[PDB]
Amino acid sequence: ALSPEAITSAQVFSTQSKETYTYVRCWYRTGNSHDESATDWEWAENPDGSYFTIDGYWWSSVRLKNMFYTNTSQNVIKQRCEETLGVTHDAADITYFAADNRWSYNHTIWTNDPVMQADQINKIVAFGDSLSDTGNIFNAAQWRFPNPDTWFLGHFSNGFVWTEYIAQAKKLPLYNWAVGGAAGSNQYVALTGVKDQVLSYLTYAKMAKNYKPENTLFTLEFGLNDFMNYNREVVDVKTDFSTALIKLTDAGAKNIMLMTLPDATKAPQFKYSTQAEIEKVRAKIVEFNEFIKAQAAFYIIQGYNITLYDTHGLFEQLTQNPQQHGFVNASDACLNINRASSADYLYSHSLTNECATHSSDKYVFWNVTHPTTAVHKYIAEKMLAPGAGMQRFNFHHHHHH
Repeated sequence: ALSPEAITSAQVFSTQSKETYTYVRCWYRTGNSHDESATDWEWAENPDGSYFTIDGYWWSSVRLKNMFYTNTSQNVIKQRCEETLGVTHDAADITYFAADNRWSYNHTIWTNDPVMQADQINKIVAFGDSLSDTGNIFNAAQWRFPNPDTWFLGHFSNGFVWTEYIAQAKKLPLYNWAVGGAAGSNQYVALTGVKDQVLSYLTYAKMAKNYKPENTLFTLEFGLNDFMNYNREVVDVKTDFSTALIKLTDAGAKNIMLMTLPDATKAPQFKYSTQAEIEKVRAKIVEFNEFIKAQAAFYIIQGYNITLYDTHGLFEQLTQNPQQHGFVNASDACLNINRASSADYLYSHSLTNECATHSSDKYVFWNVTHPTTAVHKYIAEKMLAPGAGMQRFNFHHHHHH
């Protein structure tokens, strides 16, 4: 039950004073396409071949969910990984973490902000569920869920998710607090709800140096995993979501990206479902989407930088006319799964012959519920488009010759 307001300046000083070093684990997709989710890693090296280390300190409130705080930029770390791996395929999709040893978990590396800090967005912080999670439930599941041969290293897709595509387009670090709530995640110990992700984030941000919440772009999507796998009532999801935004804005957040939930009943899982089952899930999404719109409007009135993306509408166009958006199939899972369940995420599956023929980049769905990385990319492109909503955020704004 860690509370950021309980953390003392003495705990802050003691944590930061434990200066040490760690190594960098560089992950990459071994195959040349998004069809193959399998990954491997190597230790980052210096140009001379010696191991690349980073100086800094750890903090957790446990020890296994530890974050490493360094002054080394994300650019320098990524460059070391890119130069060490020597992989040339576009789908290498390199990711990196702090690790002392081969048995260590994948620890997020946080680059501490400088004292001389420009007034603009310098990082993206994500809150959410399996549509945003890049490795939290994976670490909690001891790298077993979602299966790393079928699902891209802790991601609930065959590649990067929408937040990573936005971070890459903006050239900003992405720090993920989203927790995958997909079927079978209940077997693992992790944050329940989006209010607790905000509380957890604030405790880690307390250990950061020169941190200014106004310079963070926060992203928030939640509700689908709760509605579909935990049979949660709308009233409870609304309370959790509302409380998370209250905590976030009360902590000094200024730039927040909100989004409506796509209608999960349009997914292949609901192909043969009764209208009663479809209506029960759809009613919850529709009601929750109207609530998100009112929450967005409320924070706009107060003077916050809010963008609300209609991802529900974007997804409706996609599933209704896939060929109009560069997709061949919006009705079947790309994976060969005949009896859908929690084993979609626990065990490995091959692509159907049909998906291998067209490629996973031409399919909307990876399994019966989760979309492919091409869909995440497509969504990010729509969000990043001129005048689509990114202009409301305090990004760097250049001069004109």
